Amino acid sequence: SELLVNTKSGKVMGTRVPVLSSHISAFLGIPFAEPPVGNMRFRRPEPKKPWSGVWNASTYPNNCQQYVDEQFPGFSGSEMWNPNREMSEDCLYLNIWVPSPRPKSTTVMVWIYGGGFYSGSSTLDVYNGKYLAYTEEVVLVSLSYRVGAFGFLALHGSQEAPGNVGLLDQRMALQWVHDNIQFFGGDPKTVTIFGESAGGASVGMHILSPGSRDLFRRAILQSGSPNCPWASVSVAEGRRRAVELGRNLNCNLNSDEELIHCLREKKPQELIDVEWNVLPFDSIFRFSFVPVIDGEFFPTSLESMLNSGNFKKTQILLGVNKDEGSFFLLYGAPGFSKDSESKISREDFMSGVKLSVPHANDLGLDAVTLQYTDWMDDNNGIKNRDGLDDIVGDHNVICPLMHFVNKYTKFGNGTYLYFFNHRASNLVWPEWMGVIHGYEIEFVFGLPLVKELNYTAEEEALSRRIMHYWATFAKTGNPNEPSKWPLFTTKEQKFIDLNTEPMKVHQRLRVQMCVFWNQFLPKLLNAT
Amino acid sequence: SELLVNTKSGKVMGTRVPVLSSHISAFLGIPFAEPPVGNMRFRRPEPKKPWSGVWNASTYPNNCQQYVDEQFPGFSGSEMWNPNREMSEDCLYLNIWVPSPRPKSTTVMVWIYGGGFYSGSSTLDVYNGKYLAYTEEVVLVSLSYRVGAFGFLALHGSQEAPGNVGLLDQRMALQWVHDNIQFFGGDPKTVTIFGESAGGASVGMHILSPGSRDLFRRAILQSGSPNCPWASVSVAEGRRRAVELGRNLNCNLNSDEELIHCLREKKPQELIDVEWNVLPFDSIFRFSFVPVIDGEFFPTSLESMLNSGNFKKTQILLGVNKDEGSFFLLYGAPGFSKDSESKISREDFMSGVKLSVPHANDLGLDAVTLQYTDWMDDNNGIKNRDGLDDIVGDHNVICPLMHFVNKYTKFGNGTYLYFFNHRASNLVWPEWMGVIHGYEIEFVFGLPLVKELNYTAEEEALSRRIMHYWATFAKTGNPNEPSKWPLFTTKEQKFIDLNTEPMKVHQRLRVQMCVFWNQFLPKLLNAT
Ligand SMILES: COc1ccc2c3c1O[C@H]1C[C@@H](O)C=C[C@@]31CCN(C)C2
Ligand SMILES: COc1ccc2c3c1O[C@H]1C[C@@H](O)C=C[C@@]31CCN(C)C2
Ligand SMILES: *[C@@H]1O[C@H](CO)[C@@H](O)[C@H](O)[C@H]1NC(C)=O
Ligand SMILES: *[C@@H]1O[C@H](CO)[C@@H](O)[C@H](O)[C@H]1NC(C)=O
Ligand SMILES: *[C@@H]1O[C@H](CO)[C@@H](O)[C@H](O)[C@H]1NC(C)=O
Ligand SMILES: *[C@@H]1O[C@H](CO)[C@@H](O)[C@H](O)[C@H]1NC(C)=O
Ligand SMILES: [Mg+2]
Ligand SMILES: [Mg+2]
Repeated sequence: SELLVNTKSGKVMGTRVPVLSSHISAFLGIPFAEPPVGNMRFRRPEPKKPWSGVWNASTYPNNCQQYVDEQFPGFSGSEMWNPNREMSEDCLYLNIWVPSPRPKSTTVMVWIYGGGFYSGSSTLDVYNGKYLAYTEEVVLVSLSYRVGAFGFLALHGSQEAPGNVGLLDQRMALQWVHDNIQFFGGDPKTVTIFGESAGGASVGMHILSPGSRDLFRRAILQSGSPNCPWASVSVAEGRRRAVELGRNLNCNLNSDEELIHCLREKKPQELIDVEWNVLPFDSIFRFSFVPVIDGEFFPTSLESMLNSGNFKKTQILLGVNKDEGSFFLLYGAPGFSKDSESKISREDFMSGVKLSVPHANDLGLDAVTLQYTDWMDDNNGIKNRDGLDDIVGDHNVICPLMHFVNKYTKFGNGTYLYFFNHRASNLVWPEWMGVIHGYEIEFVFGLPLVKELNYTAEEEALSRRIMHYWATFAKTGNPNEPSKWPLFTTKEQKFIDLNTEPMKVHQRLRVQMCVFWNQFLPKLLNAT
Repeated sequence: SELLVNTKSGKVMGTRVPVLSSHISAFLGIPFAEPPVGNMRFRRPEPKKPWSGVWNASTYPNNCQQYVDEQFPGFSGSEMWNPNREMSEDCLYLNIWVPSPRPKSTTVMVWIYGGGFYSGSSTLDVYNGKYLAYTEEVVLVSLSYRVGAFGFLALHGSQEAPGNVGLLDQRMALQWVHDNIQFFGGDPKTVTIFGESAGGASVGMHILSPGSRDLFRRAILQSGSPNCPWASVSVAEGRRRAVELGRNLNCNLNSDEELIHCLREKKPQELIDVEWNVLPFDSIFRFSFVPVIDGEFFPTSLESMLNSGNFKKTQILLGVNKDEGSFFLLYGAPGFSKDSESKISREDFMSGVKLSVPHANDLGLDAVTLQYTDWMDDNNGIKNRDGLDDIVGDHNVICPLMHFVNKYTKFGNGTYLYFFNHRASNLVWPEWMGVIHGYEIEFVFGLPLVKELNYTAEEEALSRRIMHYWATFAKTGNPNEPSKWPLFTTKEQKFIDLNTEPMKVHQRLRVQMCVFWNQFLPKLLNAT
């Protein structure tokens, strides 16, 4: 039977799923690690012990324990990211969508979800892989990994909570795909990892980590890069946050062993209830437990690895969306609200910049404010609102990604850069938010091809070309089918817009602002 | 006789001069101080001892000793600023153009020439006052003052070379006008001092100096303000330059008395031959001997005087030209030449910024470069050339003037701001220079009304409205004849363009760049 597959870990039984008036096979909830529960909480993952009998893979697995968003109870724009399955620390599973009839050796894509390293699920409706698998004839995999303290609490030097274990979860799933995807019809030598935001940062982290490089062929990064300012911390800051977490739960802090034992007896929700109290600054776009520059998973600083070409050399396809900052300003900056046009006063602008660049001294905050203010019209509420969206987006997503692409391209084997700027016709978020962080995903997973979802015919067509660009790149290392998406080069720096209008090629994506964020401001903060 | 005038210092005999097919009286070369020669070199000026008999005032006086421009021998654009009379340390004289028949009590305007405080003459063809006196029926005075080391060598603490003596020369001429202009038909209560560049800085310095305020009624400043970065130095820097001058002439440096005695035995040209060797940095737009913040002529720092309203409160009319930096870049920055279009390489741009902001550290030079570079097109030769013109102009002329007008307006009694951007049809300087520092003067003095000079009929008309705006302001404190030039206010900050097109009103003259030069960069250099 097409729904039965024997892997090196055991037999697995999938289920048939309807898709656009046809059907494909799905193997949901395949375990790739031992449940990281009890004394295994905070530990590196262990491979799943092989099982006899048939694993029932007909239903989605539990989602990892995480902070649930209650900012807009019941609002769909918000609920679409929340766990849609019961949460459990027993959550290390992966999902596979396989074309029917079963391929022999086809292109494989493995999705890594985002969620600021503190949330995320492989089971969300926007990540349903049946459309992409079906439409492009690829074997589509979505993995999962521990988030929040469970995935990233780091007490460097300790073997019990070393940090980065969520990244090791991703790697273990990638090892499992490398070892077993051939049985599902996938070519393990043509595995493309792709992910958005913390998932895109994760993809870049596997490109950098010597221990992950050999497990995949090429990479796609959507609105995230490894060097994002929110994506990692030093071992000293990670240690400081772990100790502050213990301090919030009245833990014995005399030793790492004491702290970890205490943290392991707490129920999951108790850690989540105080997770946000350990940030060092009042800030937006900063998350508590994230990857640590540890000397193991990351051998040296990310910048020296990038500078010296110490990373996997292959082809990459990546990009950003037009209004990367709006989501975070809505959730945490003064003056923004979901149901108003959010015109921002001069004062709220200044407190927004302080929140956006938490690590900056006063001269630094002045430089940002000067750079983003139109001084002939400084009380313009729309301009201040949009200026803050650019500050947040440029500092946290865009300029770090432009820095990564320029460093990468010098040693890589092919780069394709995009700028996604289509505002979905059925977007439920207010107009002032624009093209929001995360909202290109639905186009990548082909949701616009299902009628009940209400997209325009042109949005369906944009989704189909994005899916074909992504799958053709996964297959060949070039999104173009032999109107061209040009290669991004060190000299030319070309990229394309991704929207419903005829393709336009541009150059040096937000260079002006990124020279400020990547070269000037760090020099300024260093001298002062 | 209309050409005979008896003043408190003695009788003076003028001469009749033809002007636009009519005639007026001129009293040229009237002495207002004792010749500052011999042991009087570097000393405060002494009032001219009254004389019996009739002073022959039919011809122009000698020009003060100064560095003569040989950068373009015989070229008219350059020669028009050079002394056109024999140079002599005996040069403290003033000139008066008087309408015919002689007025009883009319509006008086006193012109103070520029020349970077190191050069300048009251006798230049572009300063011929007959056209303005004639056309607007005003008594026009042009004074003179010592420049270079002779006017500004400063050994603070010494009474022999205290500094600022050139400013005291101007004040003495203003005292003479106050005491005697009534005899020539001028109303001493309606005296407007006006001047360009170092002459405009000088005008602002008399607005600030308690000892000059009472001598005039209102003021006009053209492309200069007291707080310009090149217009003054501390007493320590002035002292250091005087000692370096002596060191260049092998002077005994054991004491102020020794240094001054040595400097007083040198012929004028010997001091001028080494004048430029005392600048502290390789720089452009910096001059050796200039006003000193001494605690006497200037009681405290210029900024605290401006901040506290410690200055003459009256009406002011002032402005700048479009391309204030081009003249200085031509003369001293790499890549610029008089006979090429002067497209500037990225490299020459960077060495131009280093030359333009001599006092800045490397972070400071980076901030300027970032602010003026179009990073999507950084090798564009025209853009780099124009960017440098703006850097020089904004840092040295425009932003200091915008800072002065905003501080002044808070306490003043009426401000009128202009932006002169007409490129003369007969300009002999290359096109790339644009609307050059100093080139609005010919319009202010009405040269476009003389046919042989070859201006267009519209340029003649622009000159006539500028002359009428200036004289009406001198007369009434408002350039408008009862299409309006609006008052510049703290709230609105309006100004008008001055050119051959219908008047346009704008707001916040170069605010974006001036917030960088007046607020950001000084804070940056202070923190680093
Ligand atoms: C830095 O990236 C993020 C930080 C926090 C959140 C998200 C992030 O990326 C967004 C889109 C997708 O990756 C998943 C979660 C996001 C949308 C839902 N919530 C509530 C929070
Ligand atoms: C800072 O202002 C100046 C510094 C140097 C010079 C001039 C300046 O202003 C210019 C126009 C007018 O004021 C007189 C001299 C200038 C034109 C002639 N030369 C050679 C030099
Ligand atoms: C697999 O699990 C689902 C739901 O838990 C169930 O309906 C289905 O029949 C199961 N298959 C087997 C044979 O276990
Ligand atoms: C990628 O590598 C192959 C050889 O290993 C080379 O021929 C090709 O030009 C490279 N492509 C790019 C864009 O560097
Ligand atoms: C004034 O001086 C000029 C030239 O020096 C001379 O031609 C003129 O006649 C003089 N007038 C008298 C009477 O001194
Ligand atoms: C100038 O001063 C007079 C009174 O001294 C006042 O009435 C007038 O409004 C003032 N003008 C301005 C523009 O301040
Ligand atoms: Mg935006
Ligand atoms: Mg210019």
